[PDB]
Amino acid sequence: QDSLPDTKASGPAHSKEVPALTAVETGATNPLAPSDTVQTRHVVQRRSRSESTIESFFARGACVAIIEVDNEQPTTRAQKLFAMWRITYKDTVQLRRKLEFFTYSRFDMEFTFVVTANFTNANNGHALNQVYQIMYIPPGAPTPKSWDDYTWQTSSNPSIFYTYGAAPARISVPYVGLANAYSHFYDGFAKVPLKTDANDQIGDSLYSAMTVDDFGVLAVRVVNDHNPTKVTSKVRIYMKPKHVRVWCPRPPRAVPYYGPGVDYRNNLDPLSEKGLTTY
Amino acid sequence: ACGYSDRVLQLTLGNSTITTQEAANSVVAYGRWPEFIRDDEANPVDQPTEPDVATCRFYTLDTVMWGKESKGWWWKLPDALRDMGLFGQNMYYHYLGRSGYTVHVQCNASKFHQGALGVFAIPEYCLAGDSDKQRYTSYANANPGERGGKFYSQFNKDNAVTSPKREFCPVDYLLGCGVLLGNAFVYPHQIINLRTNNSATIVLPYVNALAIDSMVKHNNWGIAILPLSPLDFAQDSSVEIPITVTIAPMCSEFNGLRNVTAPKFQ
Amino acid sequence: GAQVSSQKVGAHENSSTINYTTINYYKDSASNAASKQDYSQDPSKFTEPLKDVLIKTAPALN
Amino acid sequence: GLPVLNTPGSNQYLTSDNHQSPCAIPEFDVTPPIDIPGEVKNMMELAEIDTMIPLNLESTKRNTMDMYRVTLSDSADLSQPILCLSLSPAFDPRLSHTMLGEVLNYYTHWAGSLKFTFLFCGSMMATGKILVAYAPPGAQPPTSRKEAMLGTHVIWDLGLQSSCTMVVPWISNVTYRQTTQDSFTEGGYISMFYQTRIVVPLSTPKSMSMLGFVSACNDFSVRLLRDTTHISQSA
Amino acid sequence: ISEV
Amino acid sequence: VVQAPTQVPGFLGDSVTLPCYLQVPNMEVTHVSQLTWARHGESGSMAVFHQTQGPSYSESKRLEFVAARLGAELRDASLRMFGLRVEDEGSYTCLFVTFPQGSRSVDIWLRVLAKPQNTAEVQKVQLTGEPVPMARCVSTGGRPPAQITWHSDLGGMPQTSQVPGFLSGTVTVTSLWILVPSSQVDGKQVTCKVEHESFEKPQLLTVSLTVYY
Ligand SMILES: CCCCCCCCCCCCC/C=C/[C@@H](O)[C@H](N)CO
Ligand SMILES: *C(=O)CCCCCCCCCCCCC
Repeated sequence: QDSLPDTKASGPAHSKEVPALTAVETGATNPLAPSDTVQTRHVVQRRSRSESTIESFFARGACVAIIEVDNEQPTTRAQKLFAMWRITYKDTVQLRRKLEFFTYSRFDMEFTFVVTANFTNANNGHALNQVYQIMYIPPGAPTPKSWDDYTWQTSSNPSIFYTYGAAPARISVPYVGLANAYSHFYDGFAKVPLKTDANDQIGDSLYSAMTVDDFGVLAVRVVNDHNPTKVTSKVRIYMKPKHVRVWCPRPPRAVPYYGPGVDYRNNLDPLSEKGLTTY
Repeated sequence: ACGYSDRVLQLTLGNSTITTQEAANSVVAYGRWPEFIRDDEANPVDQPTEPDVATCRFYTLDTVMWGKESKGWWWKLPDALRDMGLFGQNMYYHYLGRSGYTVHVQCNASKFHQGALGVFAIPEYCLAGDSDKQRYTSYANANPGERGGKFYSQFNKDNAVTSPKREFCPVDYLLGCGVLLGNAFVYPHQIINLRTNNSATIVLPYVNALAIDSMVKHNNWGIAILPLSPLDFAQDSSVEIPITVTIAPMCSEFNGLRNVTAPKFQ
Repeated sequence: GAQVSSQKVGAHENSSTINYTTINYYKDSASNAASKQDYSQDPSKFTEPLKDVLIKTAPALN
Repeated sequence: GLPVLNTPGSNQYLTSDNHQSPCAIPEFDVTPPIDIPGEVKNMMELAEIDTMIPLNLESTKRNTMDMYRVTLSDSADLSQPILCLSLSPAFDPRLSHTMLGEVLNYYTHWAGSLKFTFLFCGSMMATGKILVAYAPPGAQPPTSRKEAMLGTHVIWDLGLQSSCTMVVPWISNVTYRQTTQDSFTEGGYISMFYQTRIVVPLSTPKSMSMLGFVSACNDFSVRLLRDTTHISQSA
Repeated sequence: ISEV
Repeated sequence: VVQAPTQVPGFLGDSVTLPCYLQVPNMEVTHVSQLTWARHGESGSMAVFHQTQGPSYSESKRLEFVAARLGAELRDASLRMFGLRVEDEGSYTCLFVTFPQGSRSVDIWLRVLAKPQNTAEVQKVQLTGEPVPMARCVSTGGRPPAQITWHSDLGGMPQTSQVPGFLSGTVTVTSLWILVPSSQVDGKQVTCKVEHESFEKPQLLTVSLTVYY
């Protein structure tokens, strides 16, 4: 049973009960129903709010990153034989804005990985099917300096080895926060400048940032040695919050995002023009 | 019959009492009255200090003046009380501190004045900066103490890329943080509409993602007061009336005692 | 360990409570799917967070 | 032919998965166990054993037996700290290679109380009182006894019980701290000062070593397994 | 099994 | 991409800087851009320059960090180690973190020690035959011993004996002297060439002679 309340039949009124008048100064919304101000008939209501529960509002994989990684001969220049992405939902805007209807959240996270590849050169032979390693490096673990150094041994970090052409890879992660809920907004600093500090750099930190490394990084590489032709791949990462609880609602973002904080810069004019008396 | 009204209230905490004869009831944010950390939600293991009446009492901040061109004022908590009697001392002597608050905003005028102030209490009130650099407002500028800050009507970007001011630039219709001011009503709030009331009272529980945190590093609540309808009187063009903010800590407990923190503000 | 629940049926075939079955295969609850059998609550903490909540037929300011 | 539908994740290899697989040597006659002394059930059991702290990592002392010895003497400047150390048990160079620091470096987060035990290795004729302190973070790191004594502290009287334990209580904002250094999850400061001074009679050494030990209390845990930076391999 |  | 030039001597005394330049290409610019330094080094697992927002000193008290931090740049950061003892090598590393691929960098290290000082003294009176007049090339203070070389003007050079190293505070000292025999003139630009391969061109000290009666 999840339907919304029925409309009650109500008739005329001539009385001292005045539900239509109120005082919004108190901070409260007037809980009127149509039968408080008009004559209504009885309606057996069958609509429900099944699709706007917190779980159903977030129950979608949303793209949060596109990581590019190449497989080609290791030259001496800067290449993309492995790539690292600092885990975040703030590199894209659509899931960021839905989470930021709330100040705090607690959820498990499902990651699904879609991998696509293409040739870049008209032809230097071909390539055999590629296997990708996606290694999670938590804050503090050694990060790779080359695509096949010892960190890729992954004895303790979790890795996914994905085979090209297989169904998108997928894993779940528990609520891994250091606090009892994730903070979508943190009004504070990680350091405080003290009067006895030797210089001003010592106590300086970014406004509203918490830890430095946050959740760590995903390091991606193609495990295969290079073919004669170069192959470029992109890994697209989709995040879906599941088993979701959220606290303290907020106005949604109304002007374009400008970085990982709440800063704004342009297009500060979200509303269009409309005459006061134009329908 | 004997005469109790939701317009007339007395608040007593410690050695301080407030009366108002023109209230509009009072808000208890999110329906939660403040409380101490329960054993099953506790995290630091040392015995807390609970100064009780020495810190949980009403402190009145410096009055600000509302004139026809005022755009608004904001304060952060616990920052606005950092120098208030023994609340400030306990805050700086302890690594961790937790507190709820009663906020009472006072503004009387007359039956011939008009105007409406929106008083909003916002958990984690992150404000936007003044420049191209992101998240760059400095600690001393983000924390004005009892002086609070102000809102502006437009984004004035700091351009002295040499000696950047590192200040917030809160634009009023964007609530200082990129959202529309009209939706700020989802936050606990009251309106002081001068024809109706002369005060707003809001009780704030401690809200955070942790049971206790550093009060020096982190502000839990922001208080934003904006003229929803500007001040006006008779036909005079320069009416001004005071706005006074009185706030009392509630259920204060502190953990992690050591030598005192002395922040560098200047 | 099979959980059997009722489906809320939308369109009906010209053929009653139709059920579906779920078994969790992993030890960690983060691996579980969402059950989407979610309860709701009262908006009052946001719509009426007043110390004295008054009835809508009475005056808001007495 | 049971009808099946393959979901995302099919055919991947997650190195932390937990599945069954065919046994390559079936029906093997396994050698049964015997009761060997010394069985371990949890890695936190190893972090609870006191191991000696390399407290002295000065230039000429680090990586020698002298990194474990702190010199106390009857002519020390009584106003100066004997030692100063940050509470970053997996990161501070004095703590990161103790058995406690080596186990925490395979985990990302840590939480709990810690205890520092100091051993006096002077002669029986030497006496002294020492203040060892812990300052929860957020204020100026103690430079004098006067500041150190305002935080958690133990005043040690040297005598027949040779050693003294100071417990650093878990006092934290977050429920778990990071094992790397981060100011958001910083742990505070340990300092030690003379409370009176080392006093010896004639014909007695005027200098002597103090050794220090660290271990976890019974409320300590770690989480999120990760690789350590303490071992590597070159190509 | 457990019907709900 | 990583382009660190730091292979630095490195001068002792001290003090000098330990730089780290990571020039950034160029249309796929890098964040988050925290910078880590790991020593090499009994690393279990810290003597670290880490910089999240505010620069954090992982405890090696003798450090100076100079980067336009708390905001961003990004990182062509310079470090400095004073001081002032030979807390040497070993080696040092410089690793960055990145939103794109770059939670990675390169290990890069070098030298430290120690330049010497020189002066010339010439005596005494010539009663021959047939040794010293006498020019001495003193070389004070250099642990890796400075290769003192006495030469002059003629074939009256093959005669060059050395005071070996009776080392001062951590640092080795020597004295080459000549001898050069007998007889008269002042008068020649007899040049002692003390090297060590630091500074500019090797310490060339030219002198005279004590002629008596
Ligand atoms: C083999 C792949 C493993 C992938 C492991 C990923 C672990 C990290 C999951 C993080 C989910 C992040 C959600 C966001 C939280 C933030 O809002 C707040 N900053 C936390 O206070
Ligand atoms: C409750 O679970 C009662 C038994 C259900 C029997 C059907 C089980 C189908 C296989 C589950 C395997 C899980 C992974 C080994």
